[PDB]
Amino acid sequence: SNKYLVEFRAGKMSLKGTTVTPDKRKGLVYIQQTDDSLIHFCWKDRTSGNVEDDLIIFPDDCEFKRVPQCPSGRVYVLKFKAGSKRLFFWMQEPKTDQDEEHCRKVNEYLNNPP
Amino acid sequence: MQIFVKTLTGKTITLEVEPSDTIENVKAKIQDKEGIPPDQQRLIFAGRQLEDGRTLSDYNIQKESTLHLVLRLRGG
Amino acid sequence: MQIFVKTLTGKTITLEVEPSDTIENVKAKIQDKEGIPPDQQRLIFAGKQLEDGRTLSDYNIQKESTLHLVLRLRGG
Repeated sequence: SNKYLVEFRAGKMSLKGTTVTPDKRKGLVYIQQTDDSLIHFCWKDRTSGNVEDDLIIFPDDCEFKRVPQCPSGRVYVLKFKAGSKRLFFWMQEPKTDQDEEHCRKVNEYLNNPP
Repeated sequence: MQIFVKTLTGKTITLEVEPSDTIENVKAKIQDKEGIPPDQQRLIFAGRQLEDGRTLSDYNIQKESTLHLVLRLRGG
Repeated sequence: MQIFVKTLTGKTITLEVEPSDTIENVKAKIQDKEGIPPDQQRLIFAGKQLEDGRTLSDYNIQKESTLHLVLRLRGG
Protein backbone atom coordinates (compact mmCIF):
# COMPACT_ATOMS: atom_id res chain seq x y z
CA SER A 1 0.00 0.00 0.00
CA ASN A 2 1.68 3.21 -1.04
CA LYS A 3 5.39 3.86 -0.41
CA TYR A 4 5.42 5.94 2.72
CA LEU A 5 3.97 4.73 6.01
CA VAL A 6 3.52 8.34 7.14
CA GLU A 7 4.13 11.65 5.37
CA PHE A 8 3.50 15.27 6.20
CA ARG A 9 4.67 18.76 5.35
CA ALA A 10 7.28 20.12 7.71
CA GLY A 11 10.47 22.10 7.72
CA LYS A 12 13.64 21.04 9.49
CA MET A 13 16.12 22.90 11.61
CA SER A 14 19.86 22.77 11.86
CA LEU A 15 22.42 23.53 14.50
CA LYS A 16 24.69 26.35 13.34
CA GLY A 17 27.36 26.87 15.97
CA THR A 18 25.38 26.47 19.15
CA THR A 19 22.18 27.88 17.67
CA VAL A 20 19.17 25.84 16.57
CA THR A 21 18.04 27.55 13.39
CA PRO A 22 14.87 26.79 11.46
CA ASP A 23 15.50 25.96 7.85
CA LYS A 24 13.04 27.93 5.77
CA ARG A 25 12.60 25.34 3.03
CA LYS A 26 9.35 23.57 2.34
CA GLY A 27 9.88 19.95 3.35
CA LEU A 28 8.30 16.58 3.75
CA VAL A 29 8.86 14.32 6.73
CA TYR A 30 8.17 10.67 6.01
CA ILE A 31 8.63 7.16 7.29
CA GLN A 32 9.36 4.35 4.89
CA GLN A 33 10.02 0.68 5.45
CA THR A 34 12.59 -0.66 2.99
CA ASP A 35 12.68 -4.25 1.74
CA ASP A 36 15.26 -5.21 4.39
CA SER A 37 12.38 -4.45 6.82
CA LEU A 38 14.22 -1.46 8.31
CA ILE A 39 12.32 1.73 9.18
CA HIS A 40 13.64 5.06 7.84
CA PHE A 41 12.67 8.44 9.21
CA CYS A 42 13.34 10.94 6.46
CA TRP A 43 13.19 14.60 5.52
CA LYS A 44 12.98 15.59 1.90
CA ASP A 45 13.41 19.01 0.35
CA ARG A 46 10.20 19.47 -1.63
CA THR A 47 11.68 21.88 -4.17
CA SER A 48 14.68 19.74 -5.11
CA GLY A 49 13.22 16.39 -4.10
CA ASN A 50 16.54 15.63 -2.32
CA VAL A 51 16.30 13.43 0.78
CA GLU A 52 18.69 15.18 3.14
CA ASP A 53 17.97 13.20 6.27
CA ASP A 54 17.48 9.46 6.38
CA LEU A 55 17.76 7.83 9.74
CA ILE A 56 17.22 4.20 10.47
CA ILE A 57 15.18 3.98 13.62
CA PHE A 58 14.48 0.96 15.77
CA PRO A 59 11.59 0.55 18.28
CA ASP A 60 12.08 2.65 21.42
CA ASP A 61 15.07 4.55 19.97
CA CYS A 62 13.12 7.79 19.93
CA GLU A 63 9.98 9.73 20.63
CA PHE A 64 8.36 12.43 18.52
CA LYS A 65 6.73 15.19 20.50
CA ARG A 66 5.46 18.75 20.46
CA VAL A 67 7.77 21.39 21.84
CA PRO A 68 5.17 23.19 23.99
CA GLN A 69 6.79 26.54 24.73
CA CYS A 70 7.15 27.66 21.09
CA PRO A 71 4.44 30.25 20.45
CA SER A 72 3.79 28.70 17.02
CA GLY A 73 2.68 25.50 18.70
CA ARG A 74 3.98 23.78 15.60
CA VAL A 75 7.47 22.76 16.55
CA TYR A 76 8.14 19.05 17.16
CA VAL A 77 11.26 17.22 18.23
CA LEU A 78 12.44 13.72 17.39
CA LYS A 79 14.26 12.90 20.60
CA PHE A 80 16.62 9.99 20.87
CA LYS A 81 15.95 8.49 24.27
CA ALA A 82 19.58 7.36 24.49
CA GLY A 83 21.92 10.27 23.96
CA SER A 84 21.21 13.97 23.70
CA LYS A 85 20.32 13.69 20.05
CA ARG A 86 17.38 15.84 18.93
CA LEU A 87 16.05 16.76 15.52
CA PHE A 88 13.63 19.64 15.38
CA PHE A 89 10.87 20.08 12.82
CA TRP A 90 8.21 22.62 12.21
CA MET A 91 4.83 21.74 10.78
CA GLN A 92 4.07 23.27 7.43
CA GLU A 93 0.61 21.82 7.04
CA PRO A 94 -1.68 24.79 6.37
CA LYS A 95 -4.13 23.73 9.08
CA THR A 96 -2.95 22.76 12.54
CA ASP A 97 -5.85 20.30 12.87
CA GLN A 98 -3.76 17.25 11.95
CA ASP A 99 -0.51 18.13 13.71
CA GLU A 100 -1.22 15.91 16.68
CA GLU A 101 -2.40 13.03 14.44
CA HIS A 102 0.85 13.24 12.37
CA CYS A 103 2.84 13.16 15.58
CA ARG A 104 0.81 10.17 16.80
CA LYS A 105 1.50 8.35 13.54
CA VAL A 106 5.27 9.01 13.74
CA ASN A 107 5.37 7.41 17.16
CA GLU A 108 3.27 4.42 16.06
CA TYR A 109 5.34 3.56 13.03
CA LEU A 110 8.70 4.08 14.76
CA ASN A 111 7.82 2.24 17.97
CA ASN A 112 5.22 -0.24 16.72
CA PRO A 113 6.01 -1.29 13.15
CA PRO A 114 4.57 -4.39 11.43
CA MET B 1 10.14 12.95 48.04
CA GLN B 2 13.55 11.37 47.47
CA ILE B 3 14.43 9.95 44.06
CA PHE B 4 17.69 8.40 42.83
CA VAL B 5 19.47 9.33 39.58
CA LYS B 6 21.91 6.59 38.43
CA THR B 7 24.65 7.74 36.05
CA LEU B 8 26.70 5.58 33.64
CA THR B 9 29.79 5.77 35.86
CA GLY B 10 28.17 4.00 38.77
CA LYS B 11 27.55 7.13 40.78
CA THR B 12 23.99 7.54 42.07
CA ILE B 13 22.78 10.98 43.11
CA THR B 14 19.85 11.53 45.45
CA LEU B 15 17.52 14.46 44.81
CA GLU B 16 14.61 15.89 46.76
CA VAL B 17 11.72 16.61 44.46
CA GLU B 18 7.96 16.91 44.27
CA PRO B 19 5.83 15.07 41.69
CA SER B 20 4.65 18.49 40.52
CA ASP B 21 8.16 19.43 39.42
CA THR B 22 8.84 19.58 35.71
CA ILE B 23 11.59 17.58 34.04
CA GLU B 24 13.31 20.90 33.24
CA ASN B 25 13.44 21.61 36.98
CA VAL B 26 14.89 18.21 37.78
CA LYS B 27 17.64 18.79 35.22
CA ALA B 28 18.43 22.15 36.84
CA LYS B 29 18.73 20.47 40.28
CA ILE B 30 21.15 17.94 38.77
CA GLN B 31 23.20 20.78 37.22
CA ASP B 32 23.25 22.58 40.55
CA LYS B 33 24.51 19.51 42.40
CA GLU B 34 26.84 17.74 39.94
CA GLY B 35 27.49 20.44 37.37
CA ILE B 36 26.17 18.68 34.30
CA PRO B 37 24.60 21.12 31.80
CA PRO B 38 20.91 20.37 31.20
CA ASP B 39 21.46 20.19 27.43
CA GLN B 40 23.70 17.14 27.94
CA GLN B 41 21.19 15.27 30.12
CA ARG B 42 18.91 12.49 28.84
CA LEU B 43 16.66 11.14 31.64
CA ILE B 44 15.15 7.66 31.33
CA PHE B 45 12.41 6.04 33.45
CA ALA B 46 10.53 2.84 32.66
CA GLY B 47 12.04 2.89 29.19
CA ARG B 48 10.75 6.35 28.28
CA GLN B 49 12.91 9.40 27.66
CA LEU B 50 11.52 12.16 29.91
CA GLU B 51 10.48 15.42 28.20
CA ASP B 52 11.27 18.84 29.74
CA GLY B 53 7.75 20.34 29.94
CA ARG B 54 6.08 17.34 31.63
CA THR B 55 6.04 16.84 35.42
CA LEU B 56 7.22 13.75 37.34
CA SER B 57 3.55 12.99 38.10
CA ASP B 58 2.86 12.73 34.36
CA TYR B 59 5.08 9.65 34.31
CA ASN B 60 3.82 8.18 37.61
CA ILE B 61 7.26 8.49 39.25
CA GLN B 62 6.71 7.64 42.96
CA LYS B 63 9.02 8.09 45.97
CA GLU B 64 12.30 6.22 45.84
CA SER B 65 12.15 5.62 42.11
CA THR B 66 15.44 5.54 40.15
CA LEU B 67 15.86 7.49 36.89
CA HIS B 68 18.79 6.72 34.56
CA LEU B 69 20.91 9.62 33.31
CA VAL B 70 22.65 9.18 29.94
CA LEU B 71 24.87 12.08 28.77
CA ARG B 72 26.27 11.51 25.29
CA LEU B 73 26.38 15.21 24.31
CA ARG B 74 26.72 15.06 20.53
CA GLY B 75 24.76 12.55 18.46
CA GLY B 76 26.31 9.73 16.45
CA MET C 1 36.64 3.60 29.40
CA GLN C 2 33.33 2.69 31.04
CA ILE C 3 30.20 2.35 28.92
CA PHE C 4 26.66 1.33 29.92
CA VAL C 5 24.53 -1.29 28.13
CA LYS C 6 20.79 -0.89 28.90
CA THR C 7 18.67 -4.00 28.33
CA LEU C 8 14.89 -4.17 27.77
CA THR C 9 14.28 -5.51 31.29
CA GLY C 10 15.61 -2.42 33.01
CA LYS C 11 18.95 -3.92 33.90
CA THR C 12 21.98 -1.84 32.93
CA ILE C 13 25.37 -3.52 32.66
CA THR C 14 28.64 -1.62 32.88
CA LEU C 15 31.53 -2.70 30.67
CA GLU C 16 35.16 -1.60 30.46
CA VAL C 17 36.18 -1.11 26.87
CA GLU C 18 38.51 0.78 24.58
CA PRO C 19 37.34 2.72 21.52
CA SER C 20 39.58 0.46 19.46
CA ASP C 21 37.51 -2.59 20.39
CA THR C 22 35.33 -4.10 17.71
CA ILE C 23 31.59 -4.60 18.13
CA GLU C 24 32.22 -8.38 18.00
CA ASN C 25 34.47 -8.00 21.06
CA VAL C 26 31.91 -5.98 22.95
CA LYS C 27 29.33 -8.70 22.30
CA ALA C 28 31.78 -11.31 23.64
CA LYS C 29 32.28 -9.26 26.85
CA ILE C 30 28.49 -9.11 27.29
CA GLN C 31 28.26 -12.90 26.79
CA ASP C 32 31.04 -13.42 29.32
CA LYS C 33 29.30 -11.29 31.94
CA GLU C 34 25.57 -11.93 31.44
CA GLY C 35 25.56 -15.07 29.34
CA ILE C 36 23.70 -13.78 26.32
CA PRO C 37 24.90 -15.44 23.08
CA PRO C 38 26.33 -12.89 20.63
CA ASP C 39 23.99 -14.08 17.86
CA GLN C 40 21.01 -12.89 19.92
CA GLN C 41 22.44 -9.40 20.56
CA ARG C 42 21.42 -6.30 18.60
CA LEU C 43 23.35 -3.20 19.82
CA ILE C 44 21.92 0.27 19.17
CA PHE C 45 23.62 3.67 19.59
CA ALA C 46 22.34 7.00 18.31
CA GLY C 47 19.73 5.16 16.31
CA LYS C 48 22.19 3.03 14.34
CA GLN C 49 22.49 -0.77 14.69
CA LEU C 50 26.18 -1.49 15.40
CA GLU C 51 27.97 -3.87 13.00
CA ASP C 52 30.41 -6.54 14.26
CA GLY C 53 33.54 -5.61 12.27
CA ARG C 54 33.52 -1.88 13.11
CA THR C 55 35.14 -0.45 16.26
CA LEU C 56 33.48 1.77 18.90
CA SER C 57 35.59 4.68 17.58
CA ASP C 58 33.95 4.27 14.15
CA TYR C 59 30.68 5.34 15.75
CA ASN C 60 32.18 8.10 17.94
CA ILE C 61 31.14 6.32 21.17
CA GLN C 62 32.81 8.29 24.02
CA LYS C 63 33.24 7.42 27.72
CA GLU C 64 30.04 6.94 29.67
CA SER C 65 27.88 6.47 26.61
CA THR C 66 24.88 4.11 26.85
CA LEU C 67 24.19 1.49 24.15
CA HIS C 68 20.80 -0.24 23.97
CA LEU C 69 20.70 -4.04 23.75
CA VAL C 70 17.69 -5.61 22.02
CA LEU C 71 17.58 -9.44 21.92
CA ARG C 72 16.65 -11.23 18.70
CA LEU C 73 13.29 -12.91 19.43
CA ARG C 74 11.86 -11.27 22.53
CA GLY C 75 9.38 -13.16 24.69
CA GLY C 76 5.84 -12.26 25.74
